[PDB]
Amino acid sequence: EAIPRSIPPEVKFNKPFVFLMIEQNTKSPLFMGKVVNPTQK
Amino acid sequence: HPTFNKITPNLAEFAFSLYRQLAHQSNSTNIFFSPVSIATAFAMLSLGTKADTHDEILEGLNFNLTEIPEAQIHEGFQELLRTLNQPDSQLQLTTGNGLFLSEGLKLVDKFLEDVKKLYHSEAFTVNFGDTEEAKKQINDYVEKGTQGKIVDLVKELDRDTVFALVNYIFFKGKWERPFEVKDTEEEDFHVDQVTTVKVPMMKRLGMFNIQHCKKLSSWVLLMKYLGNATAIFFLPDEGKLQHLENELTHDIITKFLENEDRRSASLHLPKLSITGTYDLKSVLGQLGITKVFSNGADLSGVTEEAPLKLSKAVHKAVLTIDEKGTEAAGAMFL
Repeated sequence: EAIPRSIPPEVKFNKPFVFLMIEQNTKSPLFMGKVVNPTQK
Repeated sequence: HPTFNKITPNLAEFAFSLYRQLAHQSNSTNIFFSPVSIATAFAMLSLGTKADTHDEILEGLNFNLTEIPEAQIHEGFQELLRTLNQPDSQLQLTTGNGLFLSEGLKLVDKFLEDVKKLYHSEAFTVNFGDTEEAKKQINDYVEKGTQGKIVDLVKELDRDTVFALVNYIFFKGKWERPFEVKDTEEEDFHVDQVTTVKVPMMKRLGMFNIQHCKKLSSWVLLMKYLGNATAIFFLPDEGKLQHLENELTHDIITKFLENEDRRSASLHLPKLSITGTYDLKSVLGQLGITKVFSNGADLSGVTEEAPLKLSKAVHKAVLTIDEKGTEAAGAMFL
């Protein structure tokens, strides 16, 4: 049945961002980083 | 019951502490390191140290020595390594500790069994006299350890090396919710206020454990890999990066990992391939680890043959994020 649906918010990671990998069991930080320029490598 | 959750908040606060320092050096350079790698390495080094050189190390990794008896520390570390090495079935995760001693070298017996037991370290003998040879031997360990991701760890290698402690960690996972290659499309990335780079931008509309945390003034997205690994991305609000970096805490991370509420959003996450080469000697000093890279350093717990010290603290980490998962690798060289 066709019912009204919401307009999903758009999230673009097109600016400096930080992140980290975590291991669920221990909840210990495996790796961490900050991407400022993805073309620098 | 488990021991590691007794040190995890320490590693996590150590991770942010070290992060901040690295961010203060340059503000226009990509950062990427492995908290765990850098920590387990100095953890197993303190075993062979004494006095103020020993205490600085342990206290530098964020351990209030009075509240937690060194014995538990190494013990929780021995456990933490255990668990990390027994990964789920859909997710591979390896780490390894290696010892490179010179041939003549007589070690303090204890030291050896302690690391060989508490840090499941490997033990090797090299002729550092033959630099090139000994150098090449050590790089194959990290090369095989990280499955070819990190290959030129050590470049130069002092003719007089008494011993070398090496560590590595390899990670490869797959997203529960993959990305469709067809969608990956080139989009703009606003590096600077005046700099714009075109980056292949991955896309996918759907349910995401996303959410705007007003405390942080960031968009917090968590992504699960098939297995025991989640990836937390922080998209700071316009002009609040610095505010995000200063407000991170070990317990703020736990919150996000507990919550799971999904929500629909049209996400665009770029696919990257970045790396990090560092000489942590200076940054460690900012955190109180100095006596070791000094002439007062006490590495007596390692050998009585001569007074030692550390000349470097080289770390290298590589990260790959594409439409199917993430494979990062790190290596610590002491």
